[PDB]
Amino acid sequence: VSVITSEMKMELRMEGAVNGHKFVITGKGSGQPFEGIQNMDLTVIEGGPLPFAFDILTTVFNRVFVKYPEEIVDYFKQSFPEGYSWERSMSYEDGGICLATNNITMKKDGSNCFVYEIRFDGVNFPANGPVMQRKTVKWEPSTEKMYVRDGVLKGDVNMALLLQGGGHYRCDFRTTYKAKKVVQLPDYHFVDHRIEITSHDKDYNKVKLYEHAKAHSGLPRLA
Amino acid sequence: VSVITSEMKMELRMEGAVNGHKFVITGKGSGQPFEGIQNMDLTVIEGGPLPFAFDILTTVFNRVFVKYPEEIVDYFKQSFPEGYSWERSMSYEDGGICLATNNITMKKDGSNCFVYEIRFDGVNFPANGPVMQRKTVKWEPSTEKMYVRDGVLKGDVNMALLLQGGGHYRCDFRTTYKAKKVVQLPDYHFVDHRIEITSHDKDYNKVKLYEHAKAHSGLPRLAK
Ligand SMILES: [Mg+2]
Ligand SMILES: [Mg+2]
Ligand code: NA
Ligand code: NA
Repeated sequence: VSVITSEMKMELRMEGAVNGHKFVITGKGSGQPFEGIQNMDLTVIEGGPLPFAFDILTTVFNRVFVKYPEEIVDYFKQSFPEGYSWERSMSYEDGGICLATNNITMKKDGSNCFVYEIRFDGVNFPANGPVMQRKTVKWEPSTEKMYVRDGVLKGDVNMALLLQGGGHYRCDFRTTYKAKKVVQLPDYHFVDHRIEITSHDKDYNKVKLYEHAKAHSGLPRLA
Repeated sequence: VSVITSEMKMELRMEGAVNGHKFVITGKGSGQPFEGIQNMDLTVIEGGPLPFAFDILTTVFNRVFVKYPEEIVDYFKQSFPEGYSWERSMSYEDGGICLATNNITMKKDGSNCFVYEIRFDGVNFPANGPVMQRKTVKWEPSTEKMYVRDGVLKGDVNMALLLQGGGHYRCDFRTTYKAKKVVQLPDYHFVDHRIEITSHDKDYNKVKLYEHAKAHSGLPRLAK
């Protein structure tokens, strides 16, 4: 049985470092779990102005916000109220790499609100690279491949940051999702994503985010 | 000019998390920079008993402790007293991966003491893997390849953890060393290493570490 409802909020706190630069970011928002859409506002409270592209952080700021077809098992909506946590490695093509974790829980006061505890760490970003030089434009939409591995769920996705001077900067995501309780495991499937920074101030101390995501079973064999 | 001396101590604090498990470790020791040997004692002050193999942390607990021949430029001994920092990605063959940073400075009192500020983070280690199951024996000795890249120094090394059930568990290190001041840059070279946990209690809350390292320019082209 799922305790998820049509309108739910989320509050989060991210603590991290990129190339040794520490920072803390908090955020709050709301989303529609069954429609796979969500929005939130982020605030850099420590470490601002960030010397790296804010885009490397956006996919860290919850797969519960995915419209899952009735025929596909929803690993995430089943996990609450206890929740789940996830770990992820984000390997960029120029050697830069980031690791992140998010422990997601649900308030039991009936406020239909998620709480995220996030850690983000990145190293080896070249000084003249698009991340440290903040030359990224956005993440392109993507299709994450979901598959079970040793009782837990893995999600792999080929990501790409569109660059200001044109062209793309690739990053490979390897995420492991871990439900805090026993839930039904899904068969191999996909989750299409489209994340966007809808608004931000000059130094990205204030950022508005939006994401639309929908799960599916791939292209039908019949045209 | 180098301010490095024969006998120097080091104090450190490591804060980190592995698969979401937080921990804090402090340590203190002493070493001989010119001889490339050092020893230290570590204490887990938070997060114990660690649920993962302590070995994944040992190479994070200073390339100043390397015997450098006179012919090879020593990027590290040149950097002090200001010091240097390093960043590293440690990619294991089963998908597990750790990132670490170490900011190294020298005491402000002439006590010949280094101070390390360390952050360690690892994720994606399989529950049944040698790290989470603590089936590692030790790191095998290694040879790190040092090369300059965009004004800073890179060090890449093929590492391997000997496992209890025999066989090895490979990890590829990618380190970037950044001097806090302008120093002379070295030509491509190598640093041989041999790190070992010389003593530890049952749950590794207390650990004694030793490392011997020496730089060189590779095998001579002429045999004999
Ligand atoms: Mg922008
Ligand atoms: Mg042992
Ligand atoms: Na399914
Ligand atoms: Na040299």
